[PDB]
Amino acid sequence: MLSDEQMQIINSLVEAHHKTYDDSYSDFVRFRPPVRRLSMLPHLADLVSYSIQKVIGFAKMIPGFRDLTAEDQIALLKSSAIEIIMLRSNQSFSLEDMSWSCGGPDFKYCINDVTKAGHTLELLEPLVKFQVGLKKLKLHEEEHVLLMAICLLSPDRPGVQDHVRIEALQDRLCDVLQAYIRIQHPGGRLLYAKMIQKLADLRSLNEEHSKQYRSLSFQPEHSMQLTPLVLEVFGSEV
Amino acid sequence: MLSDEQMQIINSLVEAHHKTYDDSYSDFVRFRPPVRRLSMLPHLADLVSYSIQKVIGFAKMIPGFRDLTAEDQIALLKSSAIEIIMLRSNQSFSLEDMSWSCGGPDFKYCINDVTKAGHTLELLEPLVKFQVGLKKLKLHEEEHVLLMAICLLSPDRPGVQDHVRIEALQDRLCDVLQAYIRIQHPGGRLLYAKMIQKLADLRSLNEEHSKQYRSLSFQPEHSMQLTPLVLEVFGSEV
Amino acid sequence: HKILHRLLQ
Amino acid sequence: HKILHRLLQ
Ligand SMILES: C[C@H](CCC(=O)O)[C@H]1CC[C@H]2[C@@H]3CC[C@@H]4C[C@H](CC(C)(C)O)CC[C@]4(C)[C@H]3CC[C@]12C
Ligand SMILES: C[C@H](CCC(=O)O)[C@H]1CC[C@H]2[C@@H]3CC[C@@H]4C[C@H](CC(C)(C)O)CC[C@]4(C)[C@H]3CC[C@]12C
Repeated sequence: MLSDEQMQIINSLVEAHHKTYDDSYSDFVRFRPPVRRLSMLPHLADLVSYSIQKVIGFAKMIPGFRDLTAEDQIALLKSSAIEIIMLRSNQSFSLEDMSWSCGGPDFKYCINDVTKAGHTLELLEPLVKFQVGLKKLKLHEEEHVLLMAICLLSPDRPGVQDHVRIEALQDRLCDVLQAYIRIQHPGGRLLYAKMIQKLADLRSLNEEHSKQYRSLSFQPEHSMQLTPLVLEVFGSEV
Repeated sequence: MLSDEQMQIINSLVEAHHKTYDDSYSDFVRFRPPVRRLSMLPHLADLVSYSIQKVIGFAKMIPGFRDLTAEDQIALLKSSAIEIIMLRSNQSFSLEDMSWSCGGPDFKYCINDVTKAGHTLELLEPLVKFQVGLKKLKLHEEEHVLLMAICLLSPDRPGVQDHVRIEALQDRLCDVLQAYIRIQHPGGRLLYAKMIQKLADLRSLNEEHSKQYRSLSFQPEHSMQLTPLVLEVFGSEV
Repeated sequence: HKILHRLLQ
Repeated sequence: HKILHRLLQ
């Protein structure tokens, strides 16, 4: 069984998800429209910028993230944002279409659409394979959310000063995750191991995106297309 | 009569205008859509950002602007951009509607629409009165263009090092302007004086906009809505 | 990090 | 002024 304190974590994490994920995607109409070579980068940079704001909102409701120092909250978000956006977009990724479907068709993102925002297939290939591997796991919502808070609360990230406090928080989430799969997921006897692998798969995707973003930001003709938040989060400032 | 060298200035200035002013406004559909309180600021910040790029293109074709040092080209644009945008938008300002008409109706900008981008009527009132005063002058295109290059080429601007070279260029434009009205404008015997007044009216508008932009940029919830170019041009960096 | 601080309240 | 320099070539 699960503790009452272990399930308040799950409740507050699930409540912190619905708040920051709009299943109607009704705010996409407010982005720079899509165009279908750097076309489509205005749209996707707007999309990503919106996603970062919903990640920050999600983080602030993780039990105990708000109690960290501002330097550590900034530091964890600066290194984990792009991982959590790839993570949370699994909810709109379709195995049938191999695209993300957000209420289009103007918001249906094939590989042809995402190749046009300045990133090579050397990032889009692993990301799409990541998306089917995660969608095939058929995670419950409670498990999808926990993996977000676990991924955010990793201390092996550049810039963290309080390695003891956030590790303590992250371990607490894994134990809630392991208990959840024991009690509530039928046949999940391998699942916690595959999910932890997905964390390591996320790091290979971050490292690549961080590599290709540096090429985009050294070209001011493309860097001026991004939004000020994107420039701050993916920036290299301490 | 006019010199052959005086009319190459007018030719190259007029050619540098059509290039950087699209009378079809067919690139507005690429801005963050309008919404009709800080609504409408996404759109208008995109609009202004696009306008700055067309001003920079115009400047680079002014005869002798490209020969200045990069510090002076940056410095003149940083202080004069917002004046030239107000200037060049006279071409779409309608006296009948008291609005700017750019091929709407989604791109028709009443005062209600422009009050919503974070600026008070303490800026919108003088600006609209400026727009009718300039539209009532019924400037030829040759005179409208010259006033842009004259306004850009002012040396009494913060950050200019070569006061002698650009004053020499600006004076050359005024003499072309005065000759043009002598020879080509019937009844313009007061016109060069009213146009020079418009330059001074432009400075009161700049000073105000610079004042209200400082309030917008000290609020990060609004400053993140602007574009990276806007932040550079209207920024206070040297 | 002006916007991040502001976004974290 | 990265974008301005780049825009002025
Ligand atoms: C559509 C989908 C979200 C759907 C949902 O939230 O429900 C999102 C989530 C992951 C996003 C990719 C992340 C990596 C790239 C970031 C750069 C941003 C830049 C600043 C230019 O580096 C833009 C292009 C890339 C390939 C993104 C494309 C859009 C994707 C696929
Ligand atoms: C629509 C019109 C152009 C039409 C055409 O080019 O043909 C433009 C030209 C002058 C513009 C005003 C300049 C002063 C303000 C700048 C801030 C930009 C900010 C970064 C937020 O300070 C946005 C709101 C204000 C009031 C602008 C509103 C749009 C106007 C009226």
